[PDB]
Amino acid sequence: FLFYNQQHKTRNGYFINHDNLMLASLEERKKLIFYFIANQVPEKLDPVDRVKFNEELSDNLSTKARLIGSLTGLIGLVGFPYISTRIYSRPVLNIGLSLLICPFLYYVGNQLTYSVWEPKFIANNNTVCELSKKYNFTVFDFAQAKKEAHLKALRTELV
Amino acid sequence: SWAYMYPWLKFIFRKYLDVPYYWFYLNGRELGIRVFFTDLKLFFYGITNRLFDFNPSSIKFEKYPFYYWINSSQLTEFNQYRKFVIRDSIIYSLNNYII
Amino acid sequence: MDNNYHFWGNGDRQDVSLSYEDYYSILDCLLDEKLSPQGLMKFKNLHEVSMYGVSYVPLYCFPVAYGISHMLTGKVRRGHSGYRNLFSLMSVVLPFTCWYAYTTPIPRRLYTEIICSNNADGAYVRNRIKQQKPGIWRKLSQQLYNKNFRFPELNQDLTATEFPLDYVAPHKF
Amino acid sequence: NSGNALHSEYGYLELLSNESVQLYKDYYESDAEEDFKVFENLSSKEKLV
Amino acid sequence: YKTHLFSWRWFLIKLLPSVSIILLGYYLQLTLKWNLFNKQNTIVLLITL
Amino acid sequence: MAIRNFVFKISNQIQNLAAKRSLAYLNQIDSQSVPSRATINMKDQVTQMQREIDNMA
Amino acid sequence: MFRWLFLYWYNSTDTPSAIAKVNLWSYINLRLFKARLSSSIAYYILGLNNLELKKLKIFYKNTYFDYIYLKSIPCLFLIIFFTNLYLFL
Amino acid sequence: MIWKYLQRTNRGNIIQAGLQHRKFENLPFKQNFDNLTKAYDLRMWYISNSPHEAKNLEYVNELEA
Amino acid sequence: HLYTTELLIELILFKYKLIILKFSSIKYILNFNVRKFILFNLFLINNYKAYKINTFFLYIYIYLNNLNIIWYPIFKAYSIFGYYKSTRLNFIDTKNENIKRIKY
Amino acid sequence: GSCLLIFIQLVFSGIVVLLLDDMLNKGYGLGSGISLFIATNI
Amino acid sequence: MEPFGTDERNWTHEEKDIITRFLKYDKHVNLKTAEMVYSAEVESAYFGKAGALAGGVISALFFNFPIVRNLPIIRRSVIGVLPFLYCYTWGKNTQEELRWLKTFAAYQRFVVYHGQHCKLWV
Amino acid sequence: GFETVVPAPPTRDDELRMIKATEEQFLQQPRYKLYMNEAHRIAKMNHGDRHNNIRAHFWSNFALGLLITGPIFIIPFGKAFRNLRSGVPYYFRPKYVFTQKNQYNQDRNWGAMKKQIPLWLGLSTAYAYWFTDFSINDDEWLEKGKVIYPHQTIKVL
Repeated sequence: FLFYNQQHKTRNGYFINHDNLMLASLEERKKLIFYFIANQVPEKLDPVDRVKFNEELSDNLSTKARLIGSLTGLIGLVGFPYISTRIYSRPVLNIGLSLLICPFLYYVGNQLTYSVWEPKFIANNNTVCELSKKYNFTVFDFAQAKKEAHLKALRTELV
Repeated sequence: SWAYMYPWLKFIFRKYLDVPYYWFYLNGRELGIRVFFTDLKLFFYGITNRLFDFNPSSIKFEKYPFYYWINSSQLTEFNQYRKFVIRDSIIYSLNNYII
Repeated sequence: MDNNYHFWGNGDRQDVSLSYEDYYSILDCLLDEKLSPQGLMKFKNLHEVSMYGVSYVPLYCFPVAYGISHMLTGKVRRGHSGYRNLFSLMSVVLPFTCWYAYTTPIPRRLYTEIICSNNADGAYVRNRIKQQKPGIWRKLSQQLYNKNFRFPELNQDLTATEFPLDYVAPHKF
Repeated sequence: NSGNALHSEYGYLELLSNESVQLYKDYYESDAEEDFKVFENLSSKEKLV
Repeated sequence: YKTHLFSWRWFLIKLLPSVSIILLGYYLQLTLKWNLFNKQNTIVLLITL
Repeated sequence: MAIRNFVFKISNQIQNLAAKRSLAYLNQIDSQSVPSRATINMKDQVTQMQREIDNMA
Repeated sequence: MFRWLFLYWYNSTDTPSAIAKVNLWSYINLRLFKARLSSSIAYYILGLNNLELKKLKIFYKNTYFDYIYLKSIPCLFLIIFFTNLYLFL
Repeated sequence: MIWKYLQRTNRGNIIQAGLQHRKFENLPFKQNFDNLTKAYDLRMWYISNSPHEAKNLEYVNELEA
Repeated sequence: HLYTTELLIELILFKYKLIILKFSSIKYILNFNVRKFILFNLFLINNYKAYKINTFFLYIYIYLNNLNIIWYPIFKAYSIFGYYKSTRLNFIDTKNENIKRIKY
Repeated sequence: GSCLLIFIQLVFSGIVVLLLDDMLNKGYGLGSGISLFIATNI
Repeated sequence: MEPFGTDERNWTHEEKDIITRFLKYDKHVNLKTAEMVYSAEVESAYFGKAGALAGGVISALFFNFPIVRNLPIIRRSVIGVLPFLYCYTWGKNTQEELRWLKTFAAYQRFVVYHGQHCKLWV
Repeated sequence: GFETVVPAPPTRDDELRMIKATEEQFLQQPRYKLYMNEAHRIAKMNHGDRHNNIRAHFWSNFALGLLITGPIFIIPFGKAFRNLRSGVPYYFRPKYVFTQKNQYNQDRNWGAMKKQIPLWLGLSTAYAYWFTDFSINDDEWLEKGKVIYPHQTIKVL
């Protein structure tokens, strides 16, 4: 809804829960748990591992999503004047139309590139697999991380 | 002529006869009509799957003698009838007769 | 969908499907001493659900048998007057429709818990069906492998070092 | 080629209501107990009838 | 374990002659309205056999 | 030839039905001149709709 | 075709005497089918001069399902309300 | 609102159904079961709802045939 | 182009529709739109009436409808005449033998 | 109830969920009051 | 010992022969069971020969039947040999059925004798 | 399946507290609930309560089902009794009793009702069993038959 911000719900593995882990293999369970923990609770990792995971995520999901959303928003700006004539110009109306179109296309493109590339990044990335083997999180770690992520989202909503 | 088929009749209704009274609190279950409707839905699902879904094949080995007289091994976990060991020996002997 | 998905006698499409004939034959090759008290509880719940189900199946098949018997007599509805021919044809056809129904596998949570459980009871049941009921286990192994179940007792086991105990029907790898 | 009528088809269909009214008038012109002012203006249901 | 259950498939194959004579008898009684004795001797002999 | 004759009989019946559906309003073959009225009814609705819009303005 | 026995037996000209004078006993003229009552209660009171026939008709028999459904809506809503009230209290 | 399509009964559910003229237009050139059943049904409905006795008795004879 | 022009067209139609909505109710607009959609669906159905494939589907539907015609006989010994006499209640009183006709 | 089940789906317990649900309900009510005040002002 | 069920494979000819020769000659089999199989073998042998011979006689009569005797040679031969084929098949099937039913009774007796059937005990 | 520490047999004060708790729990039984004094009584009573809860829901759904099965299924089903498969309008076919169907559509309406009321009730029962929830009373492993004693329910002093 309009009251709260929900861009974090369907991005960065926030939707991973125990159902994703019950049916997964041991290695796949480790990969999923590590991905959720690294995206949501980076404090559980050493700072060097945090930097490595941020670098591997940015060039694949985060910054790529930002760029795709920017391009899709630029698609909606073929003509910036939009409604405009010699007799009258509509600067405020055109600004409103841009603020209604470009954010929508940005959201669509960002959600698309997350819906396409995030599962492949989780399942077919060497850095994620290596760091998951390095950390080897358990189900209790995933439960604690889920609690911490929900509490952090609540705190961000409060502030 | 339908008379000698009464064992099926006993097989169906004797199980209804051996259901105790509800308020004796042996299991506290009355699942008659619930199972009626649930099994109606389940039979819809089963018929639909049998008609328009994957169906296991019935092809088998129909030439090799005593092929399905399977004797105990680590593939069967040895949890069979105790006196079937004799059967195993027989099976062994039979499979040495056909080489 | 339904509000009673918790019920043990219920099931969805992708549950393990066993016909009533298969279920009774499977019961004919098991011992209660080899099962834990939880496995016995599963089998008893399945017994009550299945006794009600076998009671009800002819009622399910009665409309189809009635229609087929009517269509065999002709296009004349002699109610209260063609009862003799109608019910002779019924006593013939209703067994055939019940044959089709009782040979039709139906999915159940108890079916998928008894066969596919990963504890010792599941292994015992699977191996007992594998050895004493080779044909039932052939069909059941095909069904289980199709449903992404990976057990050593399956004929379609690519990780095994021992040859299968039966003919492996063609399937998509 | 279509179930939708054309202007030429609708020209013929528009004459049907007046033709039926005139047939009624012609058959029953002798009746002094018949009032045609009700036929002077009709609704859609009355025209279809 | 002595349920004494007999196979239904064998019973069904057993049932054929009795239902056959029932249906033939009904056909014989229905067609008696417009058929003669020598033409129905076929049905009578079939039921006898 | 029998197969072709059967196919042509089916085609003939289909074409007769198709022409009946698309031309029933012209003739009075149907009892009480039902389908014709239906098409006329449609026109009325269409006309009303347009008039409705104008009246709104 | 008769509905009342007093009209049926008042002046009957198809009696065996006449029909024997013609000797043609048609099947459609069986007395089993000639008279039949109305299946609605009809009793007799004493009027001012003679017996008066009073018909007791209580309910119709041609009711369709829509009437039953529309006349049942308040009962169904009362059942729903009572069950929800029991649940809440 | 709701009463228009929940309480206002449809016309067809009340009045007597009329003859389906579509099913008597194109009849096969046969005395088959369909045509015989159509004739039987027509005459039975007529004698069930007709105050005319001569036609009713003619239809009774034809119904026996 | 083909995007800014369509946006301008949508905006002009939106201004007209706002003018319409200012002097109208929600119920009237819903009724008009529902009637227009029903007319559009009827238009499509009429448009695809002369197609041979659609007519073949309708012909199969009709043939399956009239395939099963069932005869219901009268199996009582009264047969047709007894049933016919059972259906005479509404018309008995309109018959000459039921007219009030006193002998004296 | 619904919020309780939703928050229990995420790793939580029935007792802990109550406090978080109360906080979220209070926040939503405050937001609704602010929206109503803004609507009244404009 | 044999698997039981609808989906199970029926006894093949090789399995029946192997079981018959097991019951006839093997030890671990009481004298009564072997005698049962022997009596099966003795009495069944009459029916194959009897069916073949009766079919031959009936076919010899049928080759000269009032309509068969006036048929072309190919049709006459087929119609004449039909009774022989029918009776020969009847004899062979009856012999096999009698022998195998008695042999299977002996096999059940052997299985009960050595307690090789679950849900069967004294 | 471990075991818990067995406390020493209670003193007179503990026995009196147990008696007080049992009698207080005895006082709580409504007089219209006829459950006899027994070990399983409380358990039974709990079961009964849950059962009654389910019952209420069921009947509500049943009533609701009737409403939802009124115009959606049964009335359109009754649209099929207007004409026969031959196109001739519905007429009475008598079985044994040649009832006089003198009223307007007595035959058609009565046949429609005979084939609609059972259908109405059956669809309503199906709706009630499909949509009501029996989860509160369902116990797959039958763990809720354990004996609960009155003194364990109430704490005294």
